[PDB]
Amino acid sequence: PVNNRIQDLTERSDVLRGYLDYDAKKERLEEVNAELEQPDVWNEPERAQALGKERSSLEAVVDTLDQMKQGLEDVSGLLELAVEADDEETFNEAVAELDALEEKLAQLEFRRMFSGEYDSADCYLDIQAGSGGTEAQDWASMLERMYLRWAESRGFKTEIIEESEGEVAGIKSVTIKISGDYAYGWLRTETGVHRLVRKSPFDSGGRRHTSFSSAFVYPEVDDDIDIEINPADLRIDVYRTSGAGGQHVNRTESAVRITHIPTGIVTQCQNDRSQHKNKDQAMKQMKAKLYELEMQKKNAEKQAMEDNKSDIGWGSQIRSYVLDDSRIKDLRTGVETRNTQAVLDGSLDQFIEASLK
Amino acid sequence: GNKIHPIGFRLGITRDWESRWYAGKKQYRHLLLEDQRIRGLLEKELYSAGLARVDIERAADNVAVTVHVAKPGVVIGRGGERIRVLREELAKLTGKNVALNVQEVQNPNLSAPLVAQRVAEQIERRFAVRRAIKQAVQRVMESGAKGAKVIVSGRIGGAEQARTEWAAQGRVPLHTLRANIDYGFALARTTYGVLGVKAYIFLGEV
Amino acid sequence: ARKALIEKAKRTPKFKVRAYTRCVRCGRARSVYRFFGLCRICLRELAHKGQLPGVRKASW
RNA sequence: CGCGGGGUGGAGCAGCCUGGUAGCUCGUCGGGCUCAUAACCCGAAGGUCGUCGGUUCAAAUCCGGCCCCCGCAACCA
RNA sequence: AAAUGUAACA
RNA sequence: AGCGCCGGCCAACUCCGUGCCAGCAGCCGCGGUAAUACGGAGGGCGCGAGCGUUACCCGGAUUCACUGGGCGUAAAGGGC
RNA sequence: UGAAACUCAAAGGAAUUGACGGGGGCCCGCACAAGCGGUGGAGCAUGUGGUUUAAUUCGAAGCAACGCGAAGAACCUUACCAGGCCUUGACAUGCUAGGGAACCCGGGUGAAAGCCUGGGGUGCCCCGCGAGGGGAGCCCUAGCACAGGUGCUGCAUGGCCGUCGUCAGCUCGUGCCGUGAGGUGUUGGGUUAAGUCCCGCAACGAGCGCAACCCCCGCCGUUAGUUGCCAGCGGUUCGGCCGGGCACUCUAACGGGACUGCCCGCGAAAGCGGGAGGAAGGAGGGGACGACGUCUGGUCAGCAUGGCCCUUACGGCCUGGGCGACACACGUGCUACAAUGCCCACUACAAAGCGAUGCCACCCGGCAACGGGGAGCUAAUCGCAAAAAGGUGGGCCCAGUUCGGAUUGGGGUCUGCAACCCGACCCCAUGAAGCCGGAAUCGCUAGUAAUCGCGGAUCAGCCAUGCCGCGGUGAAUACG
Ligand SMILES: [Mg+2]
Ligand SMILES: [Mg+2]
Ligand SMILES: [Mg+2]
Ligand SMILES: [Mg+2]
Ligand SMILES: [Mg+2]
Ligand SMILES: [Mg+2]
Ligand SMILES: [Mg+2]
Ligand SMILES: [Mg+2]
Ligand SMILES: [Mg+2]
Ligand SMILES: [Mg+2]
Ligand SMILES: [Mg+2]
Ligand SMILES: [Mg+2]
Ligand SMILES: [Mg+2]
Ligand SMILES: [Mg+2]
Ligand SMILES: [Mg+2]
Ligand SMILES: [Mg+2]
Ligand SMILES: [Mg+2]
Ligand SMILES: [Mg+2]
Ligand SMILES: [Mg+2]
Ligand SMILES: [Mg+2]
Ligand SMILES: [Mg+2]
Ligand SMILES: [Mg+2]
Ligand SMILES: [Mg+2]
Ligand SMILES: [Mg+2]
Ligand SMILES: [Mg+2]
Ligand SMILES: [Mg+2]
Ligand SMILES: [Mg+2]
Ligand SMILES: [Mg+2]
Ligand SMILES: [Mg+2]
Ligand SMILES: [Mg+2]
Ligand SMILES: [Mg+2]
Ligand SMILES: [Mg+2]
Ligand SMILES: [Mg+2]
Ligand SMILES: [Mg+2]
Ligand SMILES: [Mg+2]
Ligand SMILES: [Mg+2]
Ligand SMILES: [Mg+2]
Ligand SMILES: [Mg+2]
Ligand SMILES: [Mg+2]
Ligand SMILES: [Mg+2]
Ligand SMILES: [Mg+2]
Ligand SMILES: [Mg+2]
Ligand SMILES: [Mg+2]
Ligand SMILES: [Mg+2]
Ligand SMILES: [Mg+2]
Ligand SMILES: [Mg+2]
Ligand SMILES: [Mg+2]
Ligand SMILES: [Mg+2]
Ligand SMILES: [Mg+2]
Ligand SMILES: [Mg+2]
Ligand SMILES: [Mg+2]
Ligand SMILES: [Mg+2]
Ligand SMILES: [Mg+2]
Ligand SMILES: [Mg+2]
Ligand SMILES: [Mg+2]
Ligand SMILES: [Mg+2]
Ligand SMILES: [Mg+2]
Ligand SMILES: [Mg+2]
Ligand SMILES: [Mg+2]
Ligand SMILES: [Mg+2]
Ligand SMILES: [Mg+2]
Ligand SMILES: [Mg+2]
Ligand SMILES: [Mg+2]
Ligand SMILES: [Mg+2]
Ligand SMILES: [Mg+2]
Ligand SMILES: [Mg+2]
Ligand SMILES: [Mg+2]
Ligand SMILES: [Mg+2]
Ligand SMILES: [Mg+2]
Ligand SMILES: [Mg+2]
Ligand SMILES: [Mg+2]
Ligand SMILES: [Mg+2]
Ligand SMILES: [Mg+2]
Ligand SMILES: [Mg+2]
Ligand SMILES: [Mg+2]
Ligand SMILES: [Mg+2]
Ligand SMILES: [Mg+2]
Ligand SMILES: [Mg+2]
Ligand SMILES: [Mg+2]
Ligand SMILES: [Mg+2]
Ligand SMILES: [Mg+2]
Ligand SMILES: [Mg+2]
Ligand SMILES: [Mg+2]
Ligand SMILES: [Mg+2]
Ligand SMILES: [Mg+2]
Ligand SMILES: [Mg+2]
Ligand SMILES: [Mg+2]
Ligand SMILES: [Mg+2]
Ligand SMILES: [Zn+2]
Repeated sequence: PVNNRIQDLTERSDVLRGYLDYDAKKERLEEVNAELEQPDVWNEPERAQALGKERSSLEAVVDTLDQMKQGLEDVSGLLELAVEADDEETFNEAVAELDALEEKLAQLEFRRMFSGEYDSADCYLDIQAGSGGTEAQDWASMLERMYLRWAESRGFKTEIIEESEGEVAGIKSVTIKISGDYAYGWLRTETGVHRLVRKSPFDSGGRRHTSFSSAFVYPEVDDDIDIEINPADLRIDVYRTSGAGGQHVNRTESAVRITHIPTGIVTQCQNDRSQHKNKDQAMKQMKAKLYELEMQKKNAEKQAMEDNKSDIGWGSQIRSYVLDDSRIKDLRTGVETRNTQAVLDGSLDQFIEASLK
Repeated sequence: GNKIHPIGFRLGITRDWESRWYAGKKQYRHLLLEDQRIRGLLEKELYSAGLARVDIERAADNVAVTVHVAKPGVVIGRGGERIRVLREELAKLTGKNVALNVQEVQNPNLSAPLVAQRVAEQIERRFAVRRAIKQAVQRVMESGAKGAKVIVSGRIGGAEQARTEWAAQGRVPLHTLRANIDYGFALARTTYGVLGVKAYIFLGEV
Repeated sequence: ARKALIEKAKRTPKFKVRAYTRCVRCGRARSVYRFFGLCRICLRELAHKGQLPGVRKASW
């Protein structure tokens, strides 16, 4: 039963050679070993440091794949060197071997997921209906069920934050917290518009219809916009008010103006008579105005997302659920599972694992 | 999908069984199976002859098979060549005294199974199905029949949308018990699919 | 899984319980009558042809 | 800083003053009607009473301190 | 006295 | 010896690839796993040192009607 | 007075056929109403949605999916899952080469499959007193074609079925009307269960439907008399048992019988109302039978089939598990909540079916399930077999009970290689909900509903309270 598990360590390791490109990185590795090889290469060591750190960046690829074809091959000869001599220690000592290379290959599979800043934060899934309407709101509810059963069959927590059910039948939108480990790595390769070509049940004479719904996926940040006001950067002017007051207002510097230096935000207050009532008030107004800019930043980045976020429309898609000839196709890598109502059960691993290249 | 089979609806009134014998509880499944294999072998071999009905009789360890056909010579052979060969293959299968007769079909164009098989052959030959159906009905009516109806169902002409196409002439009273209506079915295999051919001939009411 | 099943049903088993009837005509394991060896469908089908001796449509 | 009014299910409000008992409407959930949805009909679930402490036998309720909310006032030079 | 049913009819 | 075309108009049909994608398109319309309509091929049709495309003019357009049109309800009787 | 940009491949007039209308007229169907019994509440059985799972295979989706395919899932079935295995292979047609054919019998390993292996004699037409030489009977081994797939598409199909709907309809030929789609006929008046029939009519005919021909039941006859029957006469062991007989009942083949045929009345007719005769009256009751077509209805998983896909595996064998899960939700049913009832004892009256490793009389052991004996019956003979409600007696006394029989403990029986998951039955003990059910909703017009039991298919056994049949008792109501 053991040589079936070498059969698989050679399977994930070959298309691991595909996106890593041993063929395109055994090449680049050589003229960095050539540039750094002539004695003048520590001439502007910025040039040098990037390449010696590159060199193991490519020798964790080239030479790690070089210990997978030699290593597995000295595993499969030692486990036949234990069957035909009845030597059971040559087969515990060629299995302690298969537990070591099952990690150098596990480590090399975290070039799929260890490359995305924060691919570990408890991410959120933002599903939306789309073209079509009732049909697509049905398909939207189908697709939340799909990712819920997915997340349960993967150790995530199925945590639903916000729903809104559609008025005919189904869901217009949903947001789930996929509270789990490394959750963003898996579900970010699920971002896209899921077309569902399908056969439709809401159309009277039973016509074949297309309806789309999207899945957008993001991680979790600090979401704290409470910047502290530090006196290193506030310049506070004091001067006289401009209206009524008497020998006062004239003869007293009651008005204050606080200007945040790096921003250029200015603020005044003249409302009361004490400069400290006014210095108080202008500190408030100055707090709130930098609370409104840091607001304007965040919304600005959000609108940058929204306007760069597809449209859930015709020809904007990634999948077929042609349930009238039983396929589900991911036009992007692209695979073709034929066991359709097994995908809705949560076999997304298929597409995901191959889509992380 | 509704109409009753027009022969099984007249068994013992206007039309008679094709396997006429008695058998007990312990035996009648085995004799039935042997009958159906007799019909398989003959029904493959005697197709070119023009096979219409296959009657079967059974007494005790002997069995008489009566083959109705439009071309008797294609069954008999040259002085009995094929006719003897049949008895050897036959009593090889039966394992018992297998008497094989042959009879006329006086008018093959009043034989509904024959008309059906002929149309099925025509439509396997890429012929025009509508034209062919009208012709078959005309041949049956010219041969003296009191009525005729022919139906063809499937991807007619290769079309992707399946269709049913039929023609009739005279009287075909499928609700009348005493009305004698021969019925036949023929299966046509094309490159694009199967078509079904049904032929009803109303010979006369009894 | 079927021609292997119409075939396994023929061979005598290791235990006489494992024996079932299959329809000798279409291979159906369901609604097989012992006295014809046929399933209900083939029973109706041959009966309509008249190739079942004595069998007829029953009406009362 | 002042005066006095509030915080009670998912939402909006009632309950305090004369303490023991938290109610109404909408919503939510299960069932019905309908081909289906809405509407309607039947049944159900649902509240640390902002917090700390504590009046009393006993606090949503009474009395202090803090925390957010609302209104008013902040004048004469 | 009582609302509505989109989007791919051979 | 090349160029256009081969769904109808409009002369010239099959195989494969694709699978509302890639693309075609003068009009009507083609393409959602058996596409004579997309792309290639075989074959075919039409011209030939040319063949197609774009632009523009007349024609078809009696669709500004002199030849040679209309106005109850199609556009069209003015309120008298 | 009066544009343009931009945009569309139409916007339009009239007329035709449908469909629809909270338009009308005239009709019909347990459609409503009139009734009677239920469902929805309870406990349980069963199917389904979900959820769970390694898998809880797959299909069915308003009526017309949901005790549906499933007329028998412990293994088998089985198509799913896990694990152990096989590679022209569980199976077809081949061609080639090695062994011996063929068939039976064991040994090892193993959960089994499988892998390993030790046994033993091949007819033929043949040179055969001789080694020896085959051919092809069939198997084995190695190949190459091929097999195999319940993998997809019922929106590529055949076949078969569901449905509107047993509704009264849908058409064609020729002629006539219209430029034409099309109309006419088929509409109209009357009538019928009916496009049934009558009358009228630019229509006159014809076909598919309706009806009839077919089956069961109701009366009677003829022919038959055992294994069925017994009116009368003999015996009568005390039982149609015997003689005897076929009358009667019956059984099962063939006929008769009802046609609005006959009288009254209304009618132009067709028919309708009433009466007699008759077992039966106006289709006598029930059945079989389902028009052109519709639902891109259902079934590629019964079968067949086009194409697409799998080929040491999307094929095949096996062992085990799952299809039987359970916070929930719906459909179909079973048993009930009691006195028109429950229990005990005794005692009557069916029909249709089934039955030779089958149905089992009778006897004995056991409280029993059952077991051990053992006769009969290829079954109008013998057996399943007792029908149950009912009847006659006795107990219960209105209570969660002598109602109800769920759940659980314990002890057994039988089938089966094997009842853990996951069988049915018996016995002791336990003895739940349920006091007649919200909104809502189903069936049935007469031997019907209600209620009572009996049989069968499937089937080793059975999760059947399901299905298909059979008879017993036997209502209420229909103004409209
Ligand atoms: Mg001023
Ligand atoms: Mg001053
Ligand atoms: Mg001052
Ligand atoms: Mg499913
Ligand atoms: Mg398989
Ligand atoms: Mg098959
Ligand atoms: Mg069995
Ligand atoms: Mg069976
Ligand atoms: Mg003042
Ligand atoms: Mg050209
Ligand atoms: Mg075309
Ligand atoms: Mg041209
Ligand atoms: Mg042409
Ligand atoms: Mg593409
Ligand atoms: Mg082109
Ligand atoms: Mg297609
Ligand atoms: Mg193609
Ligand atoms: Mg081809
Ligand atoms: Mg073209
Ligand atoms: Mg092309
Ligand atoms: Mg020239
Ligand atoms: Mg030019
Ligand atoms: Mg022009
Ligand atoms: Mg002009
Ligand atoms: Mg003019
Ligand atoms: Mg004009
Ligand atoms: Mg107008
Ligand atoms: Mg106008
Ligand atoms: Mg005027
Ligand atoms: Mg004007
Ligand atoms: Mg109009
Ligand atoms: Mg009209
Ligand atoms: Mg109406
Ligand atoms: Mg009703
Ligand atoms: Mg009612
Ligand atoms: Mg009622
Ligand atoms: Mg109820
Ligand atoms: Mg219930
Ligand atoms: Mg639920
Ligand atoms: Mg399913
Ligand atoms: Mg299912
Ligand atoms: Mg139903
Ligand atoms: Mg069953
Ligand atoms: Mg079991
Ligand atoms: Mg199984
Ligand atoms: Mg198995
Ligand atoms: Mg279909
Ligand atoms: Mg389907
Ligand atoms: Mg079909
Ligand atoms: Mg006109
Ligand atoms: Mg004319
Ligand atoms: Mg006409
Ligand atoms: Mg005409
Ligand atoms: Mg008509
Ligand atoms: Mg008409
Ligand atoms: Mg009339
Ligand atoms: Mg009728
Ligand atoms: Mg008529
Ligand atoms: Mg007339
Ligand atoms: Mg009839
Ligand atoms: Mg009788
Ligand atoms: Mg007599
Ligand atoms: Mg009458
Ligand atoms: Mg369909
Ligand atoms: Mg098939
Ligand atoms: Mg197929
Ligand atoms: Mg299928
Ligand atoms: Mg198994
Ligand atoms: Mg099992
Ligand atoms: Mg099941
Ligand atoms: Mg279970
Ligand atoms: Mg419920
Ligand atoms: Mg129920
Ligand atoms: Mg039940
Ligand atoms: Mg009941
Ligand atoms: Mg109790
Ligand atoms: Mg009790
Ligand atoms: Mg209680
Ligand atoms: Mg009581
Ligand atoms: Mg009730
Ligand atoms: Mg009751
Ligand atoms: Mg109600
Ligand atoms: Mg009725
Ligand atoms: Mg009862
Ligand atoms: Mg029973
Ligand atoms: Mg039985
Ligand atoms: Mg049984
Ligand atoms: Mg059970
Ligand atoms: Zn069958």
